[PDB]
Amino acid sequence: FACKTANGTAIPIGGGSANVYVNLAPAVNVGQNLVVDLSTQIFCHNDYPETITDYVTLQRGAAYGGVLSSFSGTVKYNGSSYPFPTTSETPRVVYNSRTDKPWPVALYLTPVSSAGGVAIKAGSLIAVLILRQTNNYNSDDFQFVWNIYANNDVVVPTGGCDVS
Amino acid sequence: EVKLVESGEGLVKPGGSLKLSCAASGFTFSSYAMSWVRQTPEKRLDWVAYISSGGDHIYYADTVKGRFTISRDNARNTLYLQMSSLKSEDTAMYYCTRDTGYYVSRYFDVWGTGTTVTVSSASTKGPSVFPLAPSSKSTSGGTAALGCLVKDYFPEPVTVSWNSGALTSGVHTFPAVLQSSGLYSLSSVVTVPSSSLGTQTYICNVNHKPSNTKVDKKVEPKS
Amino acid sequence: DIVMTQSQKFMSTSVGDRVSVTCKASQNVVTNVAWYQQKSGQSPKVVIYSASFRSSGVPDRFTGSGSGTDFTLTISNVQSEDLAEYFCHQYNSHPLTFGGGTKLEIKRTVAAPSVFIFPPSDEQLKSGTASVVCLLNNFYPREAKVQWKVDNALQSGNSQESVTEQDSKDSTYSLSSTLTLSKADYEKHKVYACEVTHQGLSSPVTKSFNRGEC
Repeated sequence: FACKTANGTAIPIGGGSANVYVNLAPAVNVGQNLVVDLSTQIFCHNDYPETITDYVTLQRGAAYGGVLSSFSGTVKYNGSSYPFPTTSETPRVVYNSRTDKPWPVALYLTPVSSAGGVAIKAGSLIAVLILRQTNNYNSDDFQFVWNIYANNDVVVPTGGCDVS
Repeated sequence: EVKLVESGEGLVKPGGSLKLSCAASGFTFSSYAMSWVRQTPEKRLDWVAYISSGGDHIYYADTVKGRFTISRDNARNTLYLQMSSLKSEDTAMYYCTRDTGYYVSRYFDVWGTGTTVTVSSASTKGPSVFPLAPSSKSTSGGTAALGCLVKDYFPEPVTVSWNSGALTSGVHTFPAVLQSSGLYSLSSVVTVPSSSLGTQTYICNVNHKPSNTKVDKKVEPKS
Repeated sequence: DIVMTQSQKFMSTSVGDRVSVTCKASQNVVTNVAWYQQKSGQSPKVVIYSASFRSSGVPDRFTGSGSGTDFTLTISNVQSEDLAEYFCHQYNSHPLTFGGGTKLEIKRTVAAPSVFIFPPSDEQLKSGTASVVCLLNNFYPREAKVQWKVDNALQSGNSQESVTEQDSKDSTYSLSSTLTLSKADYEKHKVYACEVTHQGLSSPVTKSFNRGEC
């Protein structure tokens, strides 16, 4: 069960924690989406599909930085939707391909601020996902930890739109 | 104002190396990353290299990785693209731009002057310039055109100015390109009434700095 | 990679019109596509970053949109100097790759080419070469067909054409054609025809000089 980040980072078979650098829009108004769409940055695949067929879940989520200052949103995984970090465990998706396969995850965002300036701390850690992997042949239980790194400081629109 | 000064051009035989030098002006360098992008002349742009504002994060595209290294000094305020292991033409218009790299999102906001990179087999060579001997018969009292062909030079910077700059009637610009493997050629055009075809003549000046050729070719009608 | 495919041609637009420029992604680029304006052999300028917000120094006649796989740039009103190459770019998946660029063309009246021929090459005849120069100046439109004949025989590879960009005063194009012949080969035939097929010419009309006349 190998994997690779679109930036060239790769976690070998067995587990580990890796860093991904994702880009974000320079300006988000009142709740557009501020999505990450990690389905173009992480690609895991299976080793021996003849007998070993992998099953990939999102074990847990966590948020850090300016998201935990004033933000909210949802998370997508294979035609579903959950709130900010999943308090429950989402179901499994079968990885059974000896080929590249985008991981269908995202992170929707929306500002709960009323009057603020800078947001999403640049170069900081936006979120952490924990790819849990099981199989149909062994009790293999590891954690591909992925750490979302902010690439830019997202600026909330300035003051205005007020009445007496 | 912000400017990105550029220097360090030169023709390179395959298997060589050049150090492209780029400096900045008008801001605080330590807070902005830089990138190198090649604009192939009026052709396909290609992103060459990225370097962080500090110098710890360094990535290259598949076409340049394994052949390029980059560096920068925050205090010295001068980039350095040290590139080697030349292959596959690579003939582009290399250009240092301030991309708002990691800790900001990629923009390639401001660009400077840029430098040219050529990878061929021959060496530096000087042009030969030949004017366009105009015919007074074809004018019929109307208008006639001529110019100054500048053949066989390498590499390819041009100027276009004619005699003493006192020829506002006529030449402004003409960027011709090349031939297969002989050498390069361009020209320009003056198109004026036939009084000059009656009794007048000019000269044309053309420069080429790497060969250091400054030609003032004078025109005489051919009888 | 993620090919940021875009129309491999220019888009016709007269002054006072609206310009729409396409740009297509094969793979899912999330968002944040950049748009630059590059003139004839000059520095591209940041115009529309992230395909939705304007840059400083860029007029309000600029904007654009797009998401998913399809992006578009738009000019509300086309002034005289705005017309140039226009570049789309993605930076949400390494390796970050640019688009093909889009050329802005004015639509104006047909101007048939002023066509001329000159064999004025005797100074370099000691070197053993003659460079006949055919010259078409300030024509409309850009595309032109140049054919060369050596004693009524069609030629290929011994001659070439070179054109310029669009101006800003008259907005025309100029073309030159070079026929390079070795002196032994140059001084064996007489008619060296420069035929031109064009939209401005109802029928092609060729012009040649003969070896021994001025």
